[PDB]
Amino acid sequence: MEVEKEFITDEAKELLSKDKLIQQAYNEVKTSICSPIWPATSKTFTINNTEKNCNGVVPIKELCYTLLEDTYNWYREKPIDVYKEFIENSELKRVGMEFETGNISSAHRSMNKLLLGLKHGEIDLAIILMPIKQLAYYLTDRVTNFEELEPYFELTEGQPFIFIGFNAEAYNSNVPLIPKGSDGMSKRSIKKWKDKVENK
Amino acid sequence: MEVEKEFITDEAKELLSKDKLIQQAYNEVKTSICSPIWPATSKTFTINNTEKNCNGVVPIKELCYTLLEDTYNWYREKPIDVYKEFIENSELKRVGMEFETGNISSAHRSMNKLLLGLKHGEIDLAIILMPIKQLAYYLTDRVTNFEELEPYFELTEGQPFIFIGFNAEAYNSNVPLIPKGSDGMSKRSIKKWKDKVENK
Repeated sequence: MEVEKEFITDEAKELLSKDKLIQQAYNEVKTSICSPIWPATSKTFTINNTEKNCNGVVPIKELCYTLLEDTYNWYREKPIDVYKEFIENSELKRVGMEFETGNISSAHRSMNKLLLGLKHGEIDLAIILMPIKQLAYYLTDRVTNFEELEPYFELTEGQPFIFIGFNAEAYNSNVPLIPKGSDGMSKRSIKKWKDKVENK
Repeated sequence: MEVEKEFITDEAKELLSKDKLIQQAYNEVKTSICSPIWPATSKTFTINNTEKNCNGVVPIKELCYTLLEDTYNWYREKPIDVYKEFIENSELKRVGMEFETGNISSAHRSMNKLLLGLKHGEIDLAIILMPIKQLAYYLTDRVTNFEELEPYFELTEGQPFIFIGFNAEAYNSNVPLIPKGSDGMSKRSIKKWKDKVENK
């Protein structure tokens, strides 16, 4: 998968350029979102482009969260979806991230949830992942996209915040469809997918 | 109807205490939300309390917006629901307001929409109206409430923002139910209701 667009506030830029461990959490997020491949036998992520809204997006989020959890030791649910916690220079630091699979109103609620966590000092950096419009077009109906929330990234200024817009590497009607729903893929299937991603 | 809870940022407080015409727009909003009465023959607002979620809320919003429009010369749709525009000391000033009838995610999107309008200088003050939890309990299923959005009022600090939580004056199972939906009441019915509210 590719990171095609990215928005980083000035405060996140300063924080990344001076905090190694925060820079690391961010690197792990970028890697977990670039790593998905499809089909599982492949080394690129190709999305089936037969019709609008034909693919699910939840399986992608589950895969992403699983890599962070299993490979990178991130925790799930703080109610921030996933976060990394660690001591650095005698201080506990937390990074929070959410992968948006809901509609635009959902994305607003998610952004504000992180913004409040930041204001209260519960997290030191917030990251949101969203598919860009081009990809979202072939993803399930509900799902919002990076460009739709973009006019509002400005509301995070003054706080360490990063928005990442991902895209598939290719679009073809010759690969299978990604299943829809929370149960689109079992944990056994996500873990098998994760292994292929990691060559195991 | 009663204004039972209210949140005003420090910046709204300063602005109200030094800008007469903004103070006036605010007074007109408070009056339009206190004015609803039910049934139409009554002088208080009594809400039917037979079951949870039995009453509609959209008719109340339509009535409120109609008083502001017809009696107070506010405009509808700028896409801020209603706003008042006026020249004061050789400057164009705008006040924007939204009456929340959607769910909590909706309320977040609405708050952010106003927050961005404020940052860009498109409006000078933002106001949001929401029913308090006690009332919301007897309102339609979708509708969010003041207390649910409350933890987030803090995100508006630094900007002129006001949140108003309204309540019915009485709860009784002997009055009729307020119809649900956008078409719950025709414009003829809302205007007839408005006249009773205004004694005409």
